Amino acid sequence: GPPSGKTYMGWWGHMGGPKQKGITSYAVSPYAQKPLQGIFHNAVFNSFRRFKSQFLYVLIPAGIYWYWWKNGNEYNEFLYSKAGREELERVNV
Amino acid sequence: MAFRKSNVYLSLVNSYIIDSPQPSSINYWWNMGSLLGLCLVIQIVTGIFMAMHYSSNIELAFSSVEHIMRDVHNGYILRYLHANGASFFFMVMFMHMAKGLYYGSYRSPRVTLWNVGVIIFTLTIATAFLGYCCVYGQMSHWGATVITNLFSAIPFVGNDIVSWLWGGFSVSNPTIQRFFALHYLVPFIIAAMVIMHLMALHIHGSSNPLGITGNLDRIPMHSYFIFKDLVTVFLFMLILALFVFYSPNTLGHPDNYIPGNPLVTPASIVPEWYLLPFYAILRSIPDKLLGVITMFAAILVLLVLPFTDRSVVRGNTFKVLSKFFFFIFVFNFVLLGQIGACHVEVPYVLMGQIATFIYFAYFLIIVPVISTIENVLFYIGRVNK
Amino acid sequence: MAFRKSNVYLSLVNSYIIDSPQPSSINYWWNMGSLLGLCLVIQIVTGIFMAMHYSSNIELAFSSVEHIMRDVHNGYILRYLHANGASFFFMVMFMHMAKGLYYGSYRSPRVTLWNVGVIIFTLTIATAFLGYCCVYGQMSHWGATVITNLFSAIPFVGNDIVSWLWGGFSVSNPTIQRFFALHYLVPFIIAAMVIMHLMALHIHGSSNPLGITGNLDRIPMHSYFIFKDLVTVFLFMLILALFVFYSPNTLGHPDNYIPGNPLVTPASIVPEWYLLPFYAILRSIPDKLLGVITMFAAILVLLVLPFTDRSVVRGNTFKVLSKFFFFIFVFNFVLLGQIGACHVEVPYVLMGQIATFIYFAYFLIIVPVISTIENVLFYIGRVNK
Amino acid sequence: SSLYKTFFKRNAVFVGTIFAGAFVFQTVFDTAITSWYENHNKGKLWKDVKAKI
Amino acid sequence: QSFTSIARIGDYILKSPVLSKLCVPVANQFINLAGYKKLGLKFDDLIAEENPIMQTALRRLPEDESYARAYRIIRAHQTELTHHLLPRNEWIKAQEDVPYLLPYILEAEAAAKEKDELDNIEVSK
Amino acid sequence: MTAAEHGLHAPAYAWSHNGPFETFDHASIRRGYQVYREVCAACHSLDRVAWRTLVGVSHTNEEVRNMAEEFEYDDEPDEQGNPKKRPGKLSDYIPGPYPNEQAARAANQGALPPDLSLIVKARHGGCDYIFSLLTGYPDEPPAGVALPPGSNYNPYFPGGSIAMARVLFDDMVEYEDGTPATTSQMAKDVTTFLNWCAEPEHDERKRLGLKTVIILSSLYLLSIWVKKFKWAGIKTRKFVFNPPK
Amino acid sequence: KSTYRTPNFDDVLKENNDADKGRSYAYFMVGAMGLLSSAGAKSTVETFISSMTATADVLAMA
Ligand code: HEC
Ligand code: HEC
Ligand code: HEC
Ligand code: HEC
Ligand code: HEC
Ligand SMILES: C/C=C(C)/C=C/C=C/C(OC)[C@@H](C)[C@H](OC)[C@@H](C)CCc1oc2c(O)c(OC)cc(OC)c2c(=O)c1C
Ligand SMILES: C/C=C(C)/C=C/C=C/C(OC)[C@@H](C)[C@H](OC)[C@@H](C)CCc1oc2c(O)c(OC)cc(OC)c2c(=O)c1C
Repeated sequence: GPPSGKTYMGWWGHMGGPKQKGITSYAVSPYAQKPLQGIFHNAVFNSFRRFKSQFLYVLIPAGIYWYWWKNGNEYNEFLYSKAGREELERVNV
Repeated sequence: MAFRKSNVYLSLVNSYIIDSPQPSSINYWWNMGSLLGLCLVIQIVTGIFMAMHYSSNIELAFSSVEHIMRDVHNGYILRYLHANGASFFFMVMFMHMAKGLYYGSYRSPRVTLWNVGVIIFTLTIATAFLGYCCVYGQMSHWGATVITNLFSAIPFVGNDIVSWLWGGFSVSNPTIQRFFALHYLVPFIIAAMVIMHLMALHIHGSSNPLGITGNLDRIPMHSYFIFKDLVTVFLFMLILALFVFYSPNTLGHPDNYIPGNPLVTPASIVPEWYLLPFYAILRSIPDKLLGVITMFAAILVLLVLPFTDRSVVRGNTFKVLSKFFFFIFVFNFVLLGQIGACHVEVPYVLMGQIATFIYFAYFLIIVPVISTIENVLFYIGRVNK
Repeated sequence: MAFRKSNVYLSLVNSYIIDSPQPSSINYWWNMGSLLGLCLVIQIVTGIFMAMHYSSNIELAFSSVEHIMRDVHNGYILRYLHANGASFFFMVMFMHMAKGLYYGSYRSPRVTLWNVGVIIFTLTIATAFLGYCCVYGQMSHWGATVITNLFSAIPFVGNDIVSWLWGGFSVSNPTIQRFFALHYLVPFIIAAMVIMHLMALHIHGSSNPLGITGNLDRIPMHSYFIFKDLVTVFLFMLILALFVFYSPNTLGHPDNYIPGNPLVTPASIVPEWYLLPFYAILRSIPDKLLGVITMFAAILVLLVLPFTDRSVVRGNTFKVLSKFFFFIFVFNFVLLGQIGACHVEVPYVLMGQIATFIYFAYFLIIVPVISTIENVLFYIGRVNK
Repeated sequence: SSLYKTFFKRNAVFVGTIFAGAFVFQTVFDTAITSWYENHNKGKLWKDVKAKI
Repeated sequence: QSFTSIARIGDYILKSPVLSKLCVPVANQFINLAGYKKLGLKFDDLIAEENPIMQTALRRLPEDESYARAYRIIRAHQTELTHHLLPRNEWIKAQEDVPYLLPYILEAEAAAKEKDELDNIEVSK
Repeated sequence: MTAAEHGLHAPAYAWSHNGPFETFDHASIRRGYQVYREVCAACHSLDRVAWRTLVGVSHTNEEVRNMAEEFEYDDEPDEQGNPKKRPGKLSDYIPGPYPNEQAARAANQGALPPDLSLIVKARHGGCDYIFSLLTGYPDEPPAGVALPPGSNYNPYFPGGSIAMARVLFDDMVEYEDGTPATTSQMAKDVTTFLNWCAEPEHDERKRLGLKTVIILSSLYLLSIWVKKFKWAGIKTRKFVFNPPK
Repeated sequence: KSTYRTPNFDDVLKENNDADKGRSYAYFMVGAMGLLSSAGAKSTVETFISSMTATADVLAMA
């Protein structure tokens, strides 16, 4: 097999990141850890903190559109009803 | 060196499913990919097994499917699974694509990955249409008619391309028998397109939610994502199980239970749900040619993103205006589909057109403008010269 | 670095068909490989095109094939190409297998290569028989019958496997419709199986007629073997055209132009020419079960070759006793196929049995016994210690 | 739990033990569901309408 | 988009007291709303690095700023994968949120601009 | 679109079978067959339902064999090739009332009565719509509604104008089990029958559904718990930095 | 901060009195997951296979 073009990712041992020095990591065995807790008591008030931050970028747009739909849908329901049949003839063709 | 590493075949696997360096921080949105892979399998398998009972013939078509529905043991499970799998395929695909837009997966060096992805999107929509035709119910025949007729818009040869596809004077036996063959073929082409998609993904690795380099902290795909992909796999199955067994026809259209009829287009004719936003766009332009050109454009404009995105950082995680407008885009897409579902009546027409505008405007105006503005906002917000 | 090299997709194309280092001395037997690739394409393309007109329904099956011959434009060219392309596939496959069997390509590090190739042989024969059934002519029906029954030989579950395959009391509609379904599917698997054959080829490269290393004198695949291959491609098409246009039915059986009938097996029943040697081996054993075990064994025995060839040098180019015994095997194989086309009558039965013995005895006795002798012969002929 | 240490003794469940158990389940589990289901729908089933005949 | 471009537009704003008094606040709020400081990251750590210019820059960066940046990035990934935010006191205080890589980027950019210009320089006799 | 064209929305009746755990009421299915055989069958086919499919669902092997044999079907011609008939058998499909379409429209003012094999699935509303359409025929069209000759008004059908008149009337059928054959009691029955005709897999399907949802649910929960365990090492992981001199 | 001064894991480190607790729970889960999956696999496989066996309409006893 011949050589291929250079990329932005190597593989274990030469991943191609910056020389790391000074960073030290500690970790523990999953076997030696509390039989899966964290849920409730410690990370229940922590949960849902996300989408309490984001929920506005989601809500405002949803609101703008759901409102626009509803509103526009009622005007439809009206035009084709007995009452609006006079206005319907105006804006139709 | 280990066998899985040295062997010709196993090594391909090892470097794609076992030792593949993943960014420690990729979230569940990155699980969409494996799900699409599963859909392809489900679709392909359920399909081959039904082919063993299906008849391409325009006369026997609808009935053979009903034969699969009644006489074939577990037949209904195969059909309800194929049918609902297609719809789930699209739900998951849209999500996979959405994850792409949001996290800026399309830019960086991953362009080719994106472009191949778009091709797949086009190929899938095609495949599904061909398959939908095989049932040959009212929605089938008319969808077959309307869609093949999209090509009559081509200037001169246009009508020839159409009667050529049909292989006759209208949608008939030749058209269904051929569409079955094509429906069988394309999926394999998709699989093929999927490997290329994976190959491009494999040179630069997957991206992460921060939008920065992952190279500093990776964890092998195995004994991590194999188990994490499994969580969403099981959920995916559970939710599909619910439809396949307790709500098998909710995602479908009733008219597709009445055999096709060339002399009658139901007043209730309506496209499959996942095609609506597109159907909506075409309907908004009151000209034949433009409607079809604008629609195809709605798909192709996806290719323009790695260029209009003027940002100097990747992804929406730290951009405010971006997130907001991104969400204006998503819902606008849903509203667009909602429109395709309604009739061509006074309050809805103008709405469809505005929504269409917004859609195209997001890619050609919003993204380039906002991305520029946010770039400066970032600079002047901490620079003191 | 050049583009053909740097691109993710072209580098593959490049290292396989352009820059690939080949041994300068490889002869024209090395051209059989690409020919098979071509064959796979001819079959696949022609098939899909014909499929647009085919009806697997047992009552419509035979006639849809005639509809292809009589009504489809160039339909006959499509059918005659597919049918003859099927026989050429085997004439070439046999040559490709022979070349390797001769030049000891199954040896050294190329075993996995050879083993993959053996799978492709078993699969191709299967695909071919599935397709032969689709015409549903007399030969079709009875071929369908006999072959599926080969499994009724399995001791306990036997009959169950058989009726499972048929999907009924006998070979009827269910059988022919699932058989088309599968005839469409396997080709794509063969294709996959081919890419593995190629990956296994690519790590060691091709061998050469001298049977020694080709590392000292290499020449790129492009502009040499690309053009050398062209010569055989054309030559191949020229002869296939002679059959397709001037003698379309010479390689077939007339009984297949008579619609299949479940109550009458024609006294003229004979397997396809490429299956004969194997048919013959089965007929030569008067026991039902042993008959099928021996036949399947005759195919599996090829896997034994890398262990029974005790020679210290590769290939037959310099072995007097091996070249001799090789041709004895080749002709024996032809005689075997000849006995197959014959009747079950006095001189032929015993002949068939003597040849079957030879066939197996070649891989198990002759080769190891002969090669050991040649090793010693090569030694004493020049050692004066 | 000490219930695991008696049965499997701090060793993961074996692949052979898994399959073996998998079979048992199939039948046991099924009958359970079938029963609960038939019972819940009593009076509607064919077995029930066949008796009133 | 180029930083030579970003820095052009930005400074002009930052200079004219009219645009300045009006934008800098929006910009400061936009940034605090962005939330990256809450992950212990400086904006320059966010700059997409998969291109010649950034690659050139990062290499030219003094050893210490590099090791530091390394840590910050890893820390960000660990925090994000745990779905929390760093303890408030570890957040990058706006005064630390310095454009440390920027000078290198601009240097590299203009250097490239020239090379580019000198490659196509026309001649006039 | 004017409500008259959309059609009056069918209400939600409480079907004995609406429910992830509910089976059809085979008792009602049986009565349904009768309402079909005596009233509907004179204009509507059931081409997709084979006799044998009733066996063990609504009737007995003997009862079906008997209902089948009352009709003649084409058999293989005799020695000299003369077409001859034969009494129906379990492997056959319920015969329609008309030999072809032209003949069906002749007997129906020009209209064509759809085959009712998949009617519940070929309409929005399903059981609720079929049932509502059957019962909701007002004795007189609303004021201003001019009706085409030979047509009938029914609010539930789209456009209000429907070619099928009203056919269900109190006590028109004599139920075998002694159930009051009121016009609505019948509608409830035929509809249920027509539902089974279109969805025979019904009961069997909801049962497998229950097995599937239970198993997959467990696999899902289990999988979450397993994922967390494997990921524990990485989740709790800690980093400390010391700027090198 | 010295590297020999190991951080605090007292929020996750289980107070042992039943050393093999994390293990007993994990292995049961894993094993239980495995049990149900073989069953589900056996079930899926049988469904497809059996969809080839004779259809209802062809079992016509003549
Ligand atoms: C012939 C006189 C009929 C009898 C007796 C019954 N039906 Fe009928 N039906 C008939 C016609 C003319 C039509 C055509 C309606 C049209 O204008 O399209 C129908 C239609 C139906 C439908 C379909 C309604 C729709 O949405 O199109 C249903 C569900 C239906 N018929 C049910 C039904 C039942 C259950 C009957 C027995 C009680 C019955 N029909 C009798 C003609 C006739
Ligand atoms: C033979 C192989 C085969 C493959 C591979 C296949 N299908 Fe199908 N498909 C069928 C058959 C047979 C039918 C007709 C019967 C039916 O409706 O299920 C069908 C029908 C469909 C329908 C109609 C849905 C319905 O049932 O109303 C859709 C949509 C569809 N296929 C989508 C897909 C998609 C998407 C894929 C994935 C690429 C795919 N199919 C792959 C065989 C296949
Ligand atoms: C659907 C695609 C398709 C593929 C892919 C395909 N075939 Fe066929 N094949 C058919 C059809 C349709 C027929 C029936 C018409 C005919 O006889 O040519 C057929 C018939 C045949 C026949 C019968 C010969 C005859 O009497 O015509 C043979 C043998 C055959 N195929 C071999 C092959 C082989 C070998 C391959 C692959 C290497 C293959 N086919 C791939 C569709 C296909
Ligand atoms: C146009 C959108 C698009 C389509 C359509 C698409 N992909 Fe992707 N895919 C991408 C991009 C871009 C990425 C890189 C995402 C990232 O990690 O930032 C990607 C990544 C992936 C990944 C890795 C997991 C992940 O979600 O990041 C897999 C696996 C994958 N896709 C499979 C598929 C399959 C299978 C299909 C279709 C059958 C498909 N993709 C369709 C754009 C697409
Ligand atoms: C029973 C064995 C066997 C079968 C069947 C077989 N191959 Fe091969 N193939 C070989 C071996 C061994 C080699 C290496 C021979 C050498 O180059 O010395 C080889 C080499 C090749 C080559 C290189 C050119 C040449 O002829 O040496 C190609 C390409 C190839 N095979 C294609 C195929 C394709 C395509 C098929 C069928 C669809 C096929 N093979 C089936 C054994 C087989
Ligand atoms: C052999 C292959 C051939 C000939 C061509 C296939 C390729 C075509 C496509 O692209 C893949 C196509 C699916 C298109 O994409 C532009 C989709 C967005 C479809 C949009 C679409 O659907 C409809 C539909 O489903 C219907 O059903 C009831 C009815 C319809 O009218 C009312 C439509 C319709 O008006 C449109 C625009
Ligand atoms: C879905 C796939 C299924 C169910 C099974 C397929 C696999 C089986 C094979 O191997 C791949 C099989 C082709 C076999 O291999 C041992 C070949 C050498 C064929 C040997 C073969 O052919 C015959 C044939 O063609 C005939 O024509 C009319 C007639 C025949 O006697 C009357 C025979 C025959 O007596 C034999 C032994």
